[PDB]
Amino acid sequence: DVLMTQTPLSLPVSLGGQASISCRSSQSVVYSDGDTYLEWYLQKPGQKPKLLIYKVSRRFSGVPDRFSGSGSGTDFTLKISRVETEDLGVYYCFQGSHVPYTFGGGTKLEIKRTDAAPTVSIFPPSSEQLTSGGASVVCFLNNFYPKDINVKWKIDGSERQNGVLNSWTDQDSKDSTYSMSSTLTLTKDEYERHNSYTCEATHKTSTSPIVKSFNRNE
Amino acid sequence: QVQLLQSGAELVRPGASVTLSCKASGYAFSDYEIHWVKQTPVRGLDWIGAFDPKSGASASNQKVKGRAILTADKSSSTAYMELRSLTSEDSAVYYCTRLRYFGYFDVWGTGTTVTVSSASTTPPSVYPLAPQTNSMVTLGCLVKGYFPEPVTVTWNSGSLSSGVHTFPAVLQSDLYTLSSSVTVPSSTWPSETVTCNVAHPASSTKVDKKIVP
Amino acid sequence: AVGIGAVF
Repeated sequence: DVLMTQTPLSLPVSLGGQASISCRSSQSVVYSDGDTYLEWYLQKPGQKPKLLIYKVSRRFSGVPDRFSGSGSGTDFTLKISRVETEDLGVYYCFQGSHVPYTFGGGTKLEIKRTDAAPTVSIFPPSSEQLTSGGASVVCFLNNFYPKDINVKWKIDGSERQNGVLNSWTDQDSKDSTYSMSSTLTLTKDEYERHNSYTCEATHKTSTSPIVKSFNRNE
Repeated sequence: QVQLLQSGAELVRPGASVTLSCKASGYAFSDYEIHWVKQTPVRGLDWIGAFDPKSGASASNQKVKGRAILTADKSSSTAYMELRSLTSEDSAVYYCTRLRYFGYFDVWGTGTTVTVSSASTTPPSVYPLAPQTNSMVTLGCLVKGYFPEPVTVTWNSGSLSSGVHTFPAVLQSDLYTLSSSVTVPSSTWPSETVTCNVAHPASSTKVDKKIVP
Repeated sequence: AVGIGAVF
């Protein structure tokens, strides 16, 4: 009903930099008590939403002064100074003056940090998984930056690309790195028809891939 | 010690109803309304409705209605939201939060993950992941074949905080699969017990898997 | 927000 247009959809900012989030309403959000019930909320990955700003420019208890809210009529701004790794998450503007209350679309704060090469670890299928017909070999690529990375699977030297599942963590709450898991899932029958299993990571950090291996015989 | 407690998760058949519970502690129940907010998978908060225990008033946003019934039990200081004839479009994490008149949503609940599907509850199969020297050991926990979301994975019942990565589950053929990574100093493993705690509230199942060489 | 129960 009252509409809340939030820009941008994601916001890259350097650590210690300055961020600016815009929110814009369909109508005036001044209430029939004289005040403007414009609020700003943050939801970190995997956590419940949290209150930062209420009453366009007032700071909630416990919110640092780096967060600054301002607004006039239908245009509203949240400003975050000296951005921290703890600032990561999605920021929502919120109008609470005309029911139904409405949120903005959100702005995802992605923070820029220095490059980090992935740490690669390979794991054979568990004993418990094999004794029930299945065999997944899992490869972790942890705490790398930037986000883009490629994983290549090889079985007995030949590249294998089907049966592989990839999933990326959200940006790390603490060191703002990314981690990625890749899983090659086989039946126990095909897994025990080959010997050596290889996981190959290529990342912007290095030209030649980071390779981790094990052999089923060993 | 204000807190709002909600059920962990609810799996609902399509076309059925669900009743969400939001129970408050640490304050006078009737002095704060209880609002319900729907959170969609990647983003999007959506205000569903509210109940005022002081006046007895109700309200909902209009994408849902004929179906949202907001009540509260002041006896038991508990708010309830019933949602009728559910579709997959209602599957989300539903948060409850409190609001004093002309105040703000300062305290929120843990949230209830609601999944609308015909498929059944499936507990997860938890598999240990064991493998350099001069190193730290990276170990894992494979949580395969569960439905629905979510699962909570901890290490040493929460005592192993640092070095833990839980990867988002991937859905395929109506089954979820994820893995959890933990890194500890080589001196600690397998010397010190490292145990993986997997919890799936929809199954009401809790699994512990020691990571053994 | 104002509150759905404050205007009366």
